[PDB]
Amino acid sequence: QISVRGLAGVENVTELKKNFNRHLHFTLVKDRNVATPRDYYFALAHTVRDHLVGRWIRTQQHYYEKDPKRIYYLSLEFYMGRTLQNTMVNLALENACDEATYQLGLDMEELEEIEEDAGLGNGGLGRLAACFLDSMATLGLAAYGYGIRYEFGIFNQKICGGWQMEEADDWLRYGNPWEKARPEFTLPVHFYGRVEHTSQGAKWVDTQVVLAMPYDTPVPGYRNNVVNTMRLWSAKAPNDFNLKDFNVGGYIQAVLDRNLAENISRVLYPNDNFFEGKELRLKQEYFVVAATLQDIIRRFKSSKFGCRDPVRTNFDAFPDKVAIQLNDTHPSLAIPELMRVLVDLERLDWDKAWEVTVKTCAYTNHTVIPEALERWPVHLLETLLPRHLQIIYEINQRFLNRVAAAFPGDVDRLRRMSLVEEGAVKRINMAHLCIAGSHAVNGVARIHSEILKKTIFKDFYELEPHKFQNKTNGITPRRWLVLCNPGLAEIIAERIGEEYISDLDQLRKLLSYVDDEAFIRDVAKVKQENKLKFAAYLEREYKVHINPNSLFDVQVKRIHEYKRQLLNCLHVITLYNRIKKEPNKFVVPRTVMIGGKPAPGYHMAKMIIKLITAIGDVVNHDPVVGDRLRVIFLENYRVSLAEKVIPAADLSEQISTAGTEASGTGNMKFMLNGALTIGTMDGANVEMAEEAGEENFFIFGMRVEDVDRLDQRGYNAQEYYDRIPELRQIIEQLSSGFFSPKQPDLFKDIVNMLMHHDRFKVFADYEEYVKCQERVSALYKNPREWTRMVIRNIATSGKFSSDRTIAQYAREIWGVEPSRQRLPAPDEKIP
Amino acid sequence: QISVRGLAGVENVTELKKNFNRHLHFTLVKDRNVATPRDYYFALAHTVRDHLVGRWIRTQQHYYEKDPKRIYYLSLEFYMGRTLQNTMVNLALENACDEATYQLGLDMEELEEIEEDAGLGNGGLGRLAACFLDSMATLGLAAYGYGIRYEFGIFNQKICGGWQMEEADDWLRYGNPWEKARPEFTLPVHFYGRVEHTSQGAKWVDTQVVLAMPYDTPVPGYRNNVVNTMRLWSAKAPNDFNLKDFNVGGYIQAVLDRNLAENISRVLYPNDNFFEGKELRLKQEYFVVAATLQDIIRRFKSSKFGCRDPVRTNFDAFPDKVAIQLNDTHPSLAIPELMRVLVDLERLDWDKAWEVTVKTCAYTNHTVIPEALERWPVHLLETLLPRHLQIIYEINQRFLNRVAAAFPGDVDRLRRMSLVEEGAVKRINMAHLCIAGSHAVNGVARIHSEILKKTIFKDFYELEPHKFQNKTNGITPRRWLVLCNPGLAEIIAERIGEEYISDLDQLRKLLSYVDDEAFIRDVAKVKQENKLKFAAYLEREYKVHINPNSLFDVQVKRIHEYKRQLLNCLHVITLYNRIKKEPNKFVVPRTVMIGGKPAPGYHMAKMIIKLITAIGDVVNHDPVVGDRLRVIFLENYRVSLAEKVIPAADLSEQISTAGTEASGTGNMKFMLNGALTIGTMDGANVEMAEEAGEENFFIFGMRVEDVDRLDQRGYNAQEYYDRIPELRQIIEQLSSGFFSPKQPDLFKDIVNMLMHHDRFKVFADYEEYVKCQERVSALYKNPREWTRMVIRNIATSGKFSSDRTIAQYAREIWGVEPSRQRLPAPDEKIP
Ligand SMILES: *Cc1c(COP(=O)(O)O)cnc(C)c1O
Ligand SMILES: *Cc1c(COP(=O)(O)O)cnc(C)c1O
Ligand SMILES: OC[C@@H]1[C@@H](O)[C@H](O)[C@@H](O)c2nnnn21
Ligand SMILES: OC[C@@H]1[C@@H](O)[C@H](O)[C@@H](O)c2nnnn21
Repeated sequence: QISVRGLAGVENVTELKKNFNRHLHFTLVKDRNVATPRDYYFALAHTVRDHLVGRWIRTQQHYYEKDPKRIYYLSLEFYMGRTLQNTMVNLALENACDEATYQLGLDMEELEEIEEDAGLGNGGLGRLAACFLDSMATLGLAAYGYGIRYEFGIFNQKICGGWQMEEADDWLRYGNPWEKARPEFTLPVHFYGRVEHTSQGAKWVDTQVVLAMPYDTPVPGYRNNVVNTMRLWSAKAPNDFNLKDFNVGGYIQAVLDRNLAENISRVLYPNDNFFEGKELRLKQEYFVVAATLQDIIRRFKSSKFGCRDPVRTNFDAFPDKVAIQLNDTHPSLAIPELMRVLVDLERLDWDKAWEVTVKTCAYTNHTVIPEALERWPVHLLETLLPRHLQIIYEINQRFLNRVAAAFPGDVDRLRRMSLVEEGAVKRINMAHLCIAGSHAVNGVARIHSEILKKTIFKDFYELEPHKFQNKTNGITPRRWLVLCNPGLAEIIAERIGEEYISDLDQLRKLLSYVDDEAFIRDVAKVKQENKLKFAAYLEREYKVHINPNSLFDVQVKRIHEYKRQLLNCLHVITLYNRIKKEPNKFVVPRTVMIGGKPAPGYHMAKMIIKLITAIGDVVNHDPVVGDRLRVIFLENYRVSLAEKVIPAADLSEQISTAGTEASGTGNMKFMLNGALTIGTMDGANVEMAEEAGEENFFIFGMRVEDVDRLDQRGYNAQEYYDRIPELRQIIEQLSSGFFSPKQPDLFKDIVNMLMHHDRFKVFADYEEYVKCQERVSALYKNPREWTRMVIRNIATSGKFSSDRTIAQYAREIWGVEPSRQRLPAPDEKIP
Repeated sequence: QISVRGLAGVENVTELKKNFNRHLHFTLVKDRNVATPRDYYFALAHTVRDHLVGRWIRTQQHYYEKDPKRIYYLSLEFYMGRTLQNTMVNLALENACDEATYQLGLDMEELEEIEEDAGLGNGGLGRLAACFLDSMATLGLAAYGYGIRYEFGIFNQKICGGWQMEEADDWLRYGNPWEKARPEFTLPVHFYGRVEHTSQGAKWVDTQVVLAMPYDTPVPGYRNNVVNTMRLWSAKAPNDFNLKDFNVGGYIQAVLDRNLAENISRVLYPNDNFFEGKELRLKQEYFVVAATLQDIIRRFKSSKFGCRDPVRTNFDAFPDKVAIQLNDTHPSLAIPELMRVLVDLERLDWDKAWEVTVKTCAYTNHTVIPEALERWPVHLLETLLPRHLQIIYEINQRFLNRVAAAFPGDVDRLRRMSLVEEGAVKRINMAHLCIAGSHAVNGVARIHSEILKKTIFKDFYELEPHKFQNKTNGITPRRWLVLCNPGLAEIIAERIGEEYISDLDQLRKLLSYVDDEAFIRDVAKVKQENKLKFAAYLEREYKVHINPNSLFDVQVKRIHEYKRQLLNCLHVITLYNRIKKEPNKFVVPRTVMIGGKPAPGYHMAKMIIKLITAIGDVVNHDPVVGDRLRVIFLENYRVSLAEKVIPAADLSEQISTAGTEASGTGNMKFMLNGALTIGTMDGANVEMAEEAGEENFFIFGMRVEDVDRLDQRGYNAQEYYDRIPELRQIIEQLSSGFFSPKQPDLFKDIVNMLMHHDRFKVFADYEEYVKCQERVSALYKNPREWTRMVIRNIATSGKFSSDRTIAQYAREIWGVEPSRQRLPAPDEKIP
């Protein structure tokens, strides 16, 4: 066998080679003698896409005949990655396409590397939305993902001289085989304008019009013939006023200025956990909300209502036919917008319209760090969206009256709960708009949802306890096991079968093989094969050598002070310093690989990439160190690079200050792929250690209590400097130019910060972190017992499947039951 | 029979219905129950496009194995119109697709109306280039059309309140089924920068880079299996410097500013016979030249040279493998650019490089009116293209030295011939660069090429007589007979066969039926059927009724003072005035239809559209006139509207002041479609009257001699005003608000101009024009004898085929022999 990537059947390997040669000639208009690997990749992309249009068309007509409650997942980010392999996995096409291209004389693997990632996300948030869409289609949900088809996704990172250089991601330069533009369904979105209060309504008048044109991408569930839809809006100028708001300027200039309306979907904002209050961002937020709500209401007005049902467009059943989920506060304008359409256009009374709005909306909060929070200045909302500010003031008015009635006399509560923040500039607090206008609010890991109830939304929890929930994040076992680690999925499937791919709790059955000797050597063999293949990819695409027999220590995630790549840096420098001190003493060899992108304006995260490259500069060229220690910055980290490094890791760094990483999902990916975790009791590390047992994890540090104790006291970093010689030695190395010789003051900003303004108190966890790291090296030395802990982690990772998450969203927030029932075939059909 | 639009064969009607249902499902991802006519149009467009990719691939590999001399036709305009029907005509698919969609229950005609015109031209020039491409593919020439893929072609004209309103032509909103993007073949184009003169060369340094990405459209010859290529460049920003010319500005802003480089192909300049010296226009001109020349040289470096031939890249054979034709001076920078690449990059000596450049280039001049002429200010060329200005100064230097040697002492000649014009601003005269750097210069009709030799390029003709040629324009019989007038092509084909479609001189054989009674009634019957169908289309898409039993008097062309829609206006007002004077006197009924677009800044042409609508306002609502006279402005005139009005015309207006319309091609279209011509002895009207006999035409007016006599004297329009009461009456009607009641001064600008600054002396031809118009009404009254003159014109129109024009370009300028040999089948094949 190759692996169990499906059957390579006789009629179907021949079917696929026929269609591959059809598309190269008819679609690509190339012949075999001028086709490059890229043309061969497109011939394949088109042949696999033909296998899901049958199922797409019949999944959509099915939701039309039966009319289930529809789930609208609204996100400004969807981080899909590449879609050829994933689509072959979900349709069971992967071995038939492997044989078929083999017979055509091509390497499928070589062609899969040609696909550009769809990079429409920054990281965690965007990828949670792509893992969610996979699980909704796998669980038979009538679900729709909605977002912006950005033409430039997250920048490609280049390192020049150790510094990040950002360059535009032109992911569409060659085309996207997977979208279907739907210009028939373009919709108008209004901006600026003013409100006339006339007789039987307010009206929004003298608005600028932008057209939202849809592009649909298919989302296939795993082996069940459901193919749901991701619809992504693109901005288009009208050809009228963007031209005929006549009377000199210039004709050519009017046409060139069209790219003013079309700039709304041009580029993703490259910030992860940081709010920039730019007008273009708010235009992006209103545009995906306005266009999506029109499409939603349009579908509901057909339903079985636009036939009969009671007969009246009674929006009373709108919540029993519509669930819209808000992915963070970025689509929060869906609350005042659903109100506007219903009061202003459909003419419902306010209070009916408000009951229908809270009953269909639900809000997911993703972080508690204050600079991530949206607080949009009122003059901005006032200019651009004047009806919506009025609706926000009226919602506020009425909500604070409920607070006043329940907490009579508590005047500080009222100022603390207001959706309107007074101050220098007044602002609207979008998270407050979202708790007031949603029937459910949830965090993303059990400790983060407890921190919401206890600290940041405590007033809101005391008011309406029944709204706050938890739904711990997950990861999809299809890309994150079966696709990136087929060998591990194989050796698992040999022992327990293939039903675990859509039932990840079945992995508990591996616990019976924790003492099976053939299993332990197999598990250790695929990890070694992954390490060898990544070690190779590295000299191929990017390198000057590494050693596959070392511990692969990796921390790959966005560069932030709260995720503390700096604490990892302090640990690498220690290791170096100890082996400069005792050169001929044995130490377990490590390749520590750190990678991630910094948002362009985040000066400290840019300085941290520069420190990591400066350490590898020194460490990787010291001869006394030899191959005992290598430090590597993993360039342009993205979804496809994660599918290559996470199978190859031995140790996962999940080192954020307790209370700052709300969940994390990279931690989950590493746990089902055979890495052991070194982490703090933060986010979902706590539920993972509870699932594997704390003995099967390396936890260290401060807990949330201890962080708050320290903050009661006052964190003084000099106390640590003064008491720990190894820590002291490192800072004066940074401070004197040991690591930056030509530019000795270069790192003074990291030193000054760590010493005087460290928000994430890197020094407080340093002692217990280098002690915990001594413990993992000790165990790496006992291969057999490292692999049995690995086994304890894999067999215990099934809780962290996004199928478990989506089934709890479905039941406890959406009111819909998941299915795992194969939809009636693909079978051809024309009606 | 339906007509002879090919066979509707059994295996092939079934082949086409299979493929139509394949594309609607697999390409369009629609099913029969949600498909609109537009989806049905795309299913068809894709099924007919599959039939020419076989022939395209094998026509191109054929020119590769046999390696003929290649003809590069460089134009900034290609006015293609719609391409579904035209492609069905050239592949003999039209009746099989008619039966196939009929069986599917659809009307092909209804779907053909859904296609948007490719409007990448202003009129005459752009359409001559589309008629040329058809004839080169029909004559087996290895020819390539090269231009800019503008994303906005010529604006769509809207009339509000009688005024033209321009709106952006978003022809690509729904997609173009016919192009194939070729992003693999993107090429760099450089701008700005500076020149370093270093040791063994000048170098062009610190340039801004724009990428030219190609899009190929197929050009099928008529029924010969040749499918040539039209390649159209699109501008794309690099993702490097258009981003990493680093150091603050803003990351988002850098990505948004990409549409600064991409504005180069955004919109066609909407000016016909008028030069605007805007920097964006010159960027458009360099960009199609730079990118095209790279592709040209790239193809030549493979040829049989990049194998062996002598062995050295001896550019000596470049003229024997390459012909590049300059369509007007818009690609004139192809001369200094071919020099730059050869001296600066390929390191040929100047004089070898100059001999190779003049021997491969040829220039077509299209007009003598002075404001149409390109004279680019030197500070513009100096900034943007500094190497090329140096090369232009060196070419000038050397050319004037040849003039000095031949005309010793003639110092005025030298200042008159210079490519550099001194004055207020120095300018480069692009037409002079083109005669100096081309081995052939030609005009477009016999009198226009005589006017070039006698007036505008007289000095150049005395210097190098052997360069000046004539190549009278033509029209393609495939769109302009067979496609727009199938009934006329039928009744012709009944009598003489179908070989005339690629041999239009065979139409002379209709002269034997000028007295055949069945033929005369047939010819009269298709004209009546065309008139009925256009009269219908009109109430459908646009109307409030016309009478098909009147003479259809039409003048449809761009609005210009030289084409004199104003003289036609004077004639309509006369007719009205005479029948207000004698109400109960019979006059032959006329529907006079005038249509065309005005360039946006051309205030007088905009005022002329407004006069025409103001006349129809009055005339079409006078009850005394009844249906004896209707005046209609034919909105948004373009290629597809021409295919509908020109079959339906009885009389063609070709009324420009002698010496101003260099050729005209609308005049030709009307002559093979059964309209009689009222015209002056201008452009190609002279060769048409010479071909049908002046008895078979209505010529009037001043000849060129008489225009110059009048200009020797001094044209005084008041002399006409004073002597012709009917003319006098009209001007005081204009002047008093008879035609503009609420705004009595509205037309004072037309009056003031006609009276004091008429360049095209509208009043001098007025008497002989209304007398000639009395003669055509007299003959319309004798139906039998109108149709025998019509017959004398049709049978005599074969000279005016673009197949005759291209065969004289081929033989007398390009050095290649036309073929009419069917290329070896389409037959499948994979190598
Ligand atoms: C999963 C993923 C993330 C999230 O990882 P965390 O460690 O939770 O921050 C970010 N980026 C990429 C490319 C990922 O695949
Ligand atoms: C052929 C054509 C022209 C040229 O007509 P002239 O009468 O020579 O000016 C212009 N516009 C359209 C749409 C045409 O088809
Ligand atoms: O919920 C998905 C991820 C969480 O796992 C991260 O911990 C948190 O920082 C975040 N912010 N936005 N999206 N996310
Ligand atoms: O050659 C094609 C046509 C001629 O027929 C016109 O008479 C002339 O005004 C023109 N200018 N540019 N292109 N053209």
